[PDB]
Amino acid sequence: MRHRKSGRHLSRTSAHRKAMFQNMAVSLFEHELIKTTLPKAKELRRVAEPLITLAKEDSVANRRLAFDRTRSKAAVGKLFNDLGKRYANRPGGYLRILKCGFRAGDNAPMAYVELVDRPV
Amino acid sequence: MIQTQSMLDVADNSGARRVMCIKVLGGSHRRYAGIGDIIKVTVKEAIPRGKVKKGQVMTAVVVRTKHGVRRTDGSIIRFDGNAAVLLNNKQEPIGTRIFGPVTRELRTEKFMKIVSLAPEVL
Amino acid sequence: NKIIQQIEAEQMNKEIPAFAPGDTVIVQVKVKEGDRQRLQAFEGVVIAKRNRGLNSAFTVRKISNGVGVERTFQTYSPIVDSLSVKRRGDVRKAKLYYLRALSGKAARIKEKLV
Amino acid sequence: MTIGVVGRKCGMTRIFTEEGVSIPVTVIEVEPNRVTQFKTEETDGYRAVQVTAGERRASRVTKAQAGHFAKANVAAGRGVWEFRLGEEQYAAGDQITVDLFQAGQMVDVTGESKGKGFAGTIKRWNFRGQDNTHGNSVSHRVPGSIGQCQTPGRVFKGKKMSGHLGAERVTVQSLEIVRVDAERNLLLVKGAVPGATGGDVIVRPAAKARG
Amino acid sequence: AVQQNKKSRSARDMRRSHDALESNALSVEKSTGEVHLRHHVSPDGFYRGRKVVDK
RNA sequence: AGGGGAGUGAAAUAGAACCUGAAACCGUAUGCGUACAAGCAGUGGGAGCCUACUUGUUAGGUGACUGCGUACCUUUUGUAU
RNA sequence: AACCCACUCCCGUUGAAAAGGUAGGGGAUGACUUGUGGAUCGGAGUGAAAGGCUAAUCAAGCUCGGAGAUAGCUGGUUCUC
RNA sequence: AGGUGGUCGGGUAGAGAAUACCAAGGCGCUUGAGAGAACUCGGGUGAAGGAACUAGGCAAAAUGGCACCGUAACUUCGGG
RNA sequence: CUUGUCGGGUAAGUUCCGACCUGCACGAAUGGCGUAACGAUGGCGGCGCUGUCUCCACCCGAGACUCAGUGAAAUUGAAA
RNA sequence: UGUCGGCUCAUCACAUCCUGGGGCUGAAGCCGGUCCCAAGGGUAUGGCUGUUCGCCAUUUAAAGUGGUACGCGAGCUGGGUUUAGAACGUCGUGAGACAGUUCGGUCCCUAUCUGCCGUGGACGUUUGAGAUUUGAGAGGGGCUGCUCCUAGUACGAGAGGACCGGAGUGGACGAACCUCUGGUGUUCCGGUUGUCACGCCAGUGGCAUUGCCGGGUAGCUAUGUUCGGAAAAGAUAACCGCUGAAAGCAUCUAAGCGGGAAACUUGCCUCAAGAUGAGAUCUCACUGGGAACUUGAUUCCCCUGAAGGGCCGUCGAAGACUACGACGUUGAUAGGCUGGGUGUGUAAGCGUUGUGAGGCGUUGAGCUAACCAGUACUAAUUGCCCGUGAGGCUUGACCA
Ligand SMILES: [Mg+2]
Ligand SMILES: [Mg+2]
Ligand SMILES: [Mg+2]
Ligand SMILES: [Mg+2]
Ligand SMILES: [Mg+2]
Ligand SMILES: [Mg+2]
Ligand SMILES: [Mg+2]
Ligand SMILES: [Mg+2]
Ligand SMILES: [Mg+2]
Ligand SMILES: [Mg+2]
Ligand SMILES: [Mg+2]
Ligand SMILES: [Mg+2]
Ligand SMILES: [Mg+2]
Ligand SMILES: [Mg+2]
Ligand SMILES: [Mg+2]
Ligand SMILES: [Mg+2]
Ligand SMILES: [Mg+2]
Ligand SMILES: [Mg+2]
Ligand SMILES: [Mg+2]
Ligand SMILES: [Mg+2]
Ligand SMILES: [Mg+2]
Ligand SMILES: [Mg+2]
Ligand SMILES: [Mg+2]
Ligand SMILES: [Mg+2]
Ligand SMILES: [Mg+2]
Ligand SMILES: [Mg+2]
Ligand SMILES: [Mg+2]
Ligand SMILES: [Mg+2]
Ligand SMILES: [Mg+2]
Ligand SMILES: [Mg+2]
Ligand SMILES: [Mg+2]
Ligand SMILES: [Mg+2]
Ligand SMILES: [Mg+2]
Ligand SMILES: [Mg+2]
Ligand SMILES: [Mg+2]
Ligand SMILES: [Mg+2]
Ligand SMILES: [Mg+2]
Ligand SMILES: [Mg+2]
Ligand SMILES: [Mg+2]
Ligand SMILES: [Mg+2]
Ligand SMILES: [Mg+2]
Ligand SMILES: [Mg+2]
Ligand SMILES: [Mg+2]
Ligand SMILES: [Mg+2]
Ligand SMILES: [Mg+2]
Ligand SMILES: [Mg+2]
Ligand SMILES: [Mg+2]
Ligand SMILES: [Mg+2]
Ligand SMILES: [Mg+2]
Ligand SMILES: [Mg+2]
Ligand SMILES: [Mg+2]
Ligand SMILES: [Mg+2]
Ligand SMILES: [Mg+2]
Ligand SMILES: [Mg+2]
Ligand SMILES: [Mg+2]
Ligand SMILES: [Mg+2]
Ligand SMILES: [Mg+2]
Ligand SMILES: [Mg+2]
Ligand SMILES: [Mg+2]
Ligand SMILES: [Mg+2]
Ligand SMILES: [Mg+2]
Ligand SMILES: [Mg+2]
Ligand SMILES: [Mg+2]
Ligand SMILES: [Mg+2]
Ligand SMILES: [Mg+2]
Ligand SMILES: [Mg+2]
Ligand SMILES: [Mg+2]
Ligand SMILES: [Mg+2]
Ligand SMILES: [Mg+2]
Ligand SMILES: [Mg+2]
Ligand SMILES: [Mg+2]
Ligand SMILES: [Mg+2]
Ligand SMILES: [Mg+2]
Ligand SMILES: [Mg+2]
Ligand SMILES: [Mg+2]
Ligand SMILES: [Mg+2]
Ligand SMILES: [Mg+2]
Ligand SMILES: [Mg+2]
Ligand SMILES: [Mg+2]
Ligand SMILES: [Mg+2]
Ligand SMILES: [Mg+2]
Ligand SMILES: [Mg+2]
Ligand SMILES: [Mg+2]
Ligand SMILES: [Mg+2]
Ligand SMILES: [Mg+2]
Ligand SMILES: [Mg+2]
Ligand SMILES: [Mg+2]
Ligand SMILES: [Mg+2]
Ligand SMILES: [Mg+2]
Ligand SMILES: [Mg+2]
Ligand SMILES: [Mg+2]
Ligand SMILES: [Mg+2]
Ligand SMILES: [Mg+2]
Ligand SMILES: [Mg+2]
Ligand SMILES: [Mg+2]
Ligand SMILES: [Mg+2]
Ligand SMILES: [Mg+2]
Ligand SMILES: [Mg+2]
Ligand SMILES: [Mg+2]
Ligand SMILES: [Mg+2]
Ligand SMILES: [Mg+2]
Ligand SMILES: [Mg+2]
Ligand SMILES: [Mg+2]
Ligand SMILES: [Mg+2]
Ligand SMILES: [Mg+2]
Ligand SMILES: [Mg+2]
Ligand SMILES: [Mg+2]
Ligand SMILES: [Mg+2]
Ligand SMILES: [Mg+2]
Ligand SMILES: [Mg+2]
Ligand SMILES: [Mg+2]
Ligand SMILES: [Mg+2]
Ligand SMILES: [Mg+2]
Ligand SMILES: [Mg+2]
Ligand SMILES: [Mg+2]
Ligand SMILES: [Mg+2]
Ligand SMILES: [Mg+2]
Ligand SMILES: [Mg+2]
Ligand SMILES: [Mg+2]
Ligand SMILES: [Mg+2]
Ligand SMILES: [Mg+2]
Ligand SMILES: [Mg+2]
Ligand SMILES: [Mg+2]
Ligand SMILES: [Mg+2]
Ligand SMILES: [Mg+2]
Ligand SMILES: [Mg+2]
Ligand SMILES: [Mg+2]
Ligand SMILES: [Mg+2]
Ligand SMILES: [Mg+2]
Ligand SMILES: [Mg+2]
Ligand SMILES: [Mg+2]
Ligand SMILES: [Mg+2]
Ligand SMILES: [Mg+2]
Ligand SMILES: [Mg+2]
Ligand SMILES: [Mg+2]
Ligand SMILES: [Mg+2]
Ligand SMILES: [Mg+2]
Ligand SMILES: [Mg+2]
Ligand SMILES: [Mg+2]
Ligand SMILES: [Mg+2]
Ligand SMILES: [Mg+2]
Ligand SMILES: [Mg+2]
Ligand SMILES: [Mg+2]
Ligand SMILES: [Mg+2]
Ligand SMILES: [Mg+2]
Ligand SMILES: [Mg+2]
Ligand SMILES: [Mg+2]
Ligand SMILES: [Mg+2]
Ligand SMILES: [Mg+2]
Ligand SMILES: [Mg+2]
Ligand SMILES: [Mg+2]
Ligand SMILES: [Mg+2]
Ligand SMILES: [Mg+2]
Ligand SMILES: [Mg+2]
Ligand SMILES: [Mg+2]
Ligand SMILES: [Mg+2]
Ligand SMILES: [Mg+2]
Ligand SMILES: [Mg+2]
Ligand SMILES: [Mg+2]
Ligand SMILES: [Mg+2]
Ligand SMILES: [Mg+2]
Ligand SMILES: [Mg+2]
Ligand SMILES: [Mg+2]
Repeated sequence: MRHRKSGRHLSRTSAHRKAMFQNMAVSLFEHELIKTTLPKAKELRRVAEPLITLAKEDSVANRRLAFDRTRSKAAVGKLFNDLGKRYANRPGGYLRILKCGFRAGDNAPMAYVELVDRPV
Repeated sequence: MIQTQSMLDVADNSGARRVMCIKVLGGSHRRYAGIGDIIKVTVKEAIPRGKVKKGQVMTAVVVRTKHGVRRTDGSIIRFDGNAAVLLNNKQEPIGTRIFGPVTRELRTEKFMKIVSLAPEVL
Repeated sequence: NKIIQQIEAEQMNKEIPAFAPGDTVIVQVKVKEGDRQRLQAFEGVVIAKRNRGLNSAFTVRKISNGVGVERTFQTYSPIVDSLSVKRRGDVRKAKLYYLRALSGKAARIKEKLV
Repeated sequence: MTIGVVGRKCGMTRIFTEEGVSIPVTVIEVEPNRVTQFKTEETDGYRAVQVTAGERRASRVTKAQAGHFAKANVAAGRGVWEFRLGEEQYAAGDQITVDLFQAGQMVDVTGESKGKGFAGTIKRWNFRGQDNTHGNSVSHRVPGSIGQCQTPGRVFKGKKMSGHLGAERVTVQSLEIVRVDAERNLLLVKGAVPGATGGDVIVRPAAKARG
Repeated sequence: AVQQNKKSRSARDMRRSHDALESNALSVEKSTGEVHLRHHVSPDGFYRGRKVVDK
């Protein structure tokens, strides 16, 4: 039974899960468009969207909280300087998912994760 | 809840220092004895000049438990240990004094003698 | 749970002064002993406090006659007639379950002057 | 029996009486019920009334169901239920509220219980487990024996085995009505009601009566 | 546990009567004219008339 | 890789795993039967359908329904066993 | 602790393994452990002795010969009238 | 997932070549992706009771360091 | 014979401890009777501790389940 | 063809242990004895022993007797018996032997067929479809103690003590649920040991069983909460009768008419038209042409595909995969965002006090999963495939 339970195990320990989604979020803020698996892409938007909301208010205490959840100097500077200012007026929904087929190796359903308003 | 092999101390001056439950009375396959239920005990430690002796089979009433008792409003009362009062053949206390508090569920028609002696009734 | 909260609101009509775990409170409990009714005082230190609105509760602990006893009151039941804080305790926790292993001078709680 | 209303389980709560006793309560919202069809002796055999409740979108009601809901001007709702009545009289287009119940008034409540997926023999049938130590080999929660030797020589039909502690329908008999909030369409029932919050429940007068 | 008599030709072919495959739901990109999977991005990089991957 | 053509050859379904090329076993196509029916799967009776042509006292494929019907060898006083 | 051994539980038993693994366990300056080279063997060797070990084989190794040993015992024995 | 003789072997804690986190150096163990049923394997926590289990406290739980105080019968006078 | 009889321990003891002597069928280097220390040795009893149990509940990983790839085994007179 | 005992799971008989209905009694009452009817439901925990059995201790309304390969090892165990080691007593010169003891000693199998428990796919029910149903039949359930009133009444010299009839409260069993009392809650908040890193200080993060711990939301759950066993009707068993002859009497029977039990059939709960005997009701959809004949329940072509279903996507207290349930822009289905709740327990930074650890203020602060309410910011497309063209024949009754 898993009535009203949230989250996905993804066949990893909770330490593996927590570390995988920091790398995947730090990659998303840097390249602005990444290709990943659909179950992993749906569990990522519960991680990287609370960071973009937190970046909207710039302060020393906020930038200290951001670094603790994404231990990357560049990613903390990527937020608080470009994002949060780009999405200052947007009420949520900062990233978009689009199904894009299946992997050749294992037939795993893939997806595209991208920030909504890339200036390209 | 008290079952067999449970050790529970005495709330009297009947000599017994520690007793152990060996049966729960009042029904077949009955499991637990709460506050106010009759049990069958054996004495495991006794006062040197008491009126009961070690290894004596007799009847007691449960007066105080760690599991506790529920009330109509939904509250609960719990104690820090299980205690019993040793009764004679006619379901009457053997010692004359009673130690510690007791509860109002014992304020029935057959155990009113042990409620009038307790220093506190909760 | 939008109309459950409405059913519960019409029963929350008591004062219930503010208090926190570690305080020494006195609870006046309604007791019936036949046809006449009186009030029995229960004095002890609050060790737990459940904040759920109508289903709120709290637990106090006292040493009665050399035997410890704990009672969990329902905050909004008519049984709990009143409550008064006799002393404010200074603790760093929200549930003081460590007090059950301490007995005498080891179970003292500091005071909160302000 | 013979008449009732359909409601939704809103959740459990409590109410305190002045004497200080707290009564467990299940709150049931009964949106007013609309009569859809009255069944009689000359047309169906038995006697019953057909009832709808709730509200549904216009793109989810089919042309077949829309024309049924339009013969009696009722406006479509979620689900359609039928109550088998002994001797009453209804006309297509009526309203049935909680106002056929009073305080006291033992009732029966029916609902689809919570669904456990695929339960074992310990959970489903209250079997007792083998030893957890003392030499047991990978056979702790397994059922055990299911038959005898050459006599029978086949498992008997009805054997208690594992699978699907169901979301069946169950009735809880002799439940007391505590309060009937007429204006907000509520029924407060003492005790537990089958199903989860939001599910549809049927309330009918107690069949057994007596005590 | 193992069989006592070998299965026949018909007995194993009946078991495979439920082994057929279903076909995917495809659709045609109206603006281009390119067949793609329903609700997926085209193998070229168009979704609902929007270039999204720039090859 | 493997094929479709074209060319050599009397003959490439003699194409280099190459004379002939059977059986078990695996397929595609046509015809008839088969989803209310209980068993060594046949045998006696038997309608309907399909094909061929001598146009129905005919030949070929199928066999709805129904009567009877518990494999073979060995070893034994004796085996569906 | 390393190193040598193998007392308990569980797993594994078509094993990762034709004797292991994870948890605990015994000895650990000695009648100790170990490398390299050498000696003793088939009615014979060696054995702090269990009939134990002598190349996954031991109440008498393996290999080739006598040899197609002998089998009052099981099994099988092929076309027709 | 077995066996194989010898040499070197740093930092911070530590009696230590134990143990934990690291350096130099090396690797992620040649099928994956999901979902989060029974049941099996390896574990964490558990109300009240505390061997009532069982052939049997099997398994588990518990104890665990250094300094100081203190320590019985018996004894082959070493010990325990 | 036999769970001999008596005493101890336990609410209750076919096991254990101390005795008796009626030794079916002990007995003195195939040694008799004791014995400190020692034992992954046999039997019995306590304290602590506990999911061993009353009676199981929840949670975490690896399988089991679904999808893509590779792809066994024992067995088998024929099977409507 | 694996042989005792234990564990888990059972099923039947009745020669009935309890509960139920009766006749006789050397049956005053309360308790009994014996026989008849009755199989619906129930029917101990421990000490000893490998034990079945047995004896003990304390309960219970009662702790039934048997069949099922002395039921049950491709369900578990391995204490006993019955391999290989060793020892005692006895027998034998000896190798050795002993329904005589004693200590130690490997329990394999991925389920094809029948069977059983759940869950689906195909087709049929005579045009198709959406929805609601009747009930032939099947399964589940059925236990019982104590106290009080009648009443200290009937009975009895007294002691003692009821039948019938009501009320309350429990033990065991079962179901549902999570408001309460708790458990869990490696997805929430804190404390803290060792070490490594982010240049450094502060502040944090990795690893150490989640490092060790203290709390804890939703969900799940019991030890927590609520409910259940009925009343009633019928036909009867043993038994008790009324009227009544054969047989002037008598007689429950030969004709006729009654009472009568937890057993049987209903009553309570669930499944149920594949009930091929495939049932019923409401509503909805479809109103074109040609040809070839083997000339009608025929075949072929062109046009036209409705009601509706599915594929697909966002999901769900629904779930192994399915199935079921809700929604798909004319939208709150999921995520985010905004408020709140809940949990934890006074964040970082700065300013004061102190030589420093630390203390104090800003401050119930900071953070906060699964919860409640709102909001289209993100994702549910602007599609495809199935399903047709009014539904055969005969008889009869009402019409025209
Ligand atoms: Mg959810
Ligand atoms: Mg870790
Ligand atoms: Mg579920
Ligand atoms: Mg058990
Ligand atoms: Mg065992
Ligand atoms: Mg094994
Ligand atoms: Mg195990
Ligand atoms: Mg068997
Ligand atoms: Mg048979
Ligand atoms: Mg059964
Ligand atoms: Mg078979
Ligand atoms: Mg066979
Ligand atoms: Mg074929
Ligand atoms: Mg298949
Ligand atoms: Mg050829
Ligand atoms: Mg040729
Ligand atoms: Mg060839
Ligand atoms: Mg050839
Ligand atoms: Mg030639
Ligand atoms: Mg061939
Ligand atoms: Mg064919
Ligand atoms: Mg039939
Ligand atoms: Mg047929
Ligand atoms: Mg058949
Ligand atoms: Mg038949
Ligand atoms: Mg058959
Ligand atoms: Mg013929
Ligand atoms: Mg023919
Ligand atoms: Mg024939
Ligand atoms: Mg035939
Ligand atoms: Mg026949
Ligand atoms: Mg043969
Ligand atoms: Mg023979
Ligand atoms: Mg014979
Ligand atoms: Mg025969
Ligand atoms: Mg045969
Ligand atoms: Mg070595
Ligand atoms: Mg050795
Ligand atoms: Mg060994
Ligand atoms: Mg272990
Ligand atoms: Mg060691
Ligand atoms: Mg080891
Ligand atoms: Mg030593
Ligand atoms: Mg040592
Ligand atoms: Mg040497
Ligand atoms: Mg030699
Ligand atoms: Mg030798
Ligand atoms: Mg060898
Ligand atoms: Mg030899
Ligand atoms: Mg020889
Ligand atoms: Mg060889
Ligand atoms: Mg060799
Ligand atoms: Mg030969
Ligand atoms: Mg010769
Ligand atoms: Mg022969
Ligand atoms: Mg080092
Ligand atoms: Mg190391
Ligand atoms: Mg490096
Ligand atoms: Mg690998
Ligand atoms: Mg995997
Ligand atoms: Mg486990
Ligand atoms: Mg633990
Ligand atoms: Mg705790
Ligand atoms: Mg516990
Ligand atoms: Mg505890
Ligand atoms: Mg203790
Ligand atoms: Mg025992
Ligand atoms: Mg026992
Ligand atoms: Mg141990
Ligand atoms: Mg341990
Ligand atoms: Mg003896
Ligand atoms: Mg004795
Ligand atoms: Mg004694
Ligand atoms: Mg014992
Ligand atoms: Mg001599
Ligand atoms: Mg000797
Ligand atoms: Mg001798
Ligand atoms: Mg000697
Ligand atoms: Mg001698
Ligand atoms: Mg000797
Ligand atoms: Mg001696
Ligand atoms: Mg030794
Ligand atoms: Mg010893
Ligand atoms: Mg004992
Ligand atoms: Mg897990
Ligand atoms: Mg596969
Ligand atoms: Mg059992
Ligand atoms: Mg049963
Ligand atoms: Mg029978
Ligand atoms: Mg009888
Ligand atoms: Mg009886
Ligand atoms: Mg009776
Ligand atoms: Mg009787
Ligand atoms: Mg009688
Ligand atoms: Mg019976
Ligand atoms: Mg019976
Ligand atoms: Mg019975
Ligand atoms: Mg029965
Ligand atoms: Mg019967
Ligand atoms: Mg009945
Ligand atoms: Mg027992
Ligand atoms: Mg017994
Ligand atoms: Mg024993
Ligand atoms: Mg028989
Ligand atoms: Mg027999
Ligand atoms: Mg038997
Ligand atoms: Mg047997
Ligand atoms: Mg038997
Ligand atoms: Mg076994
Ligand atoms: Mg057995
Ligand atoms: Mg076996
Ligand atoms: Mg078998
Ligand atoms: Mg098995
Ligand atoms: Mg044995
Ligand atoms: Mg053993
Ligand atoms: Mg021997
Ligand atoms: Mg001799
Ligand atoms: Mg012999
Ligand atoms: Mg033995
Ligand atoms: Mg051993
Ligand atoms: Mg086995
Ligand atoms: Mg079969
Ligand atoms: Mg029926
Ligand atoms: Mg049927
Ligand atoms: Mg039945
Ligand atoms: Mg029935
Ligand atoms: Mg009197
Ligand atoms: Mg009188
Ligand atoms: Mg219950
Ligand atoms: Mg709860
Ligand atoms: Mg809740
Ligand atoms: Mg609570
Ligand atoms: Mg709690
Ligand atoms: Mg907790
Ligand atoms: Mg916790
Ligand atoms: Mg909770
Ligand atoms: Mg650094
Ligand atoms: Mg620092
Ligand atoms: Mg750290
Ligand atoms: Mg690291
Ligand atoms: Mg932890
Ligand atoms: Mg520790
Ligand atoms: Mg908690
Ligand atoms: Mg439950
Ligand atoms: Mg009746
Ligand atoms: Mg007469
Ligand atoms: Mg008469
Ligand atoms: Mg008559
Ligand atoms: Mg009658
Ligand atoms: Mg009854
Ligand atoms: Mg039908
Ligand atoms: Mg129908
Ligand atoms: Mg549709
Ligand atoms: Mg349409
Ligand atoms: Mg539908
Ligand atoms: Mg789903
Ligand atoms: Mg709106
Ligand atoms: Mg709060
Ligand atoms: Mg902090
Ligand atoms: Mg601060
Ligand atoms: Mg401060
Ligand atoms: Mg303050
Ligand atoms: Mg706060």
